[PDB]
Amino acid sequence: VTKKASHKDAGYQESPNGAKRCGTCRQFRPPSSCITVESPISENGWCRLYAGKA
Ligand code: SF4
Repeated sequence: VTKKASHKDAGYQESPNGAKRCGTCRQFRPPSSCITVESPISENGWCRLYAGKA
């Protein structure tokens, strides 16, 4: 079964970046998954590969 990108390979941190977090993001998948990144991921652990969407 195919794997996501690691939170590491996605450029993540342990806190939000200003306006941007996980939580809902443009890409978050509650309670602990992501559409960019592997699970378990933090509900505030923002990644650099998150979607450029408005
Ligand atoms: S794409 Fe990145 S910032 Fe967005 S929810 Fe997933 S890990 Fe977080």
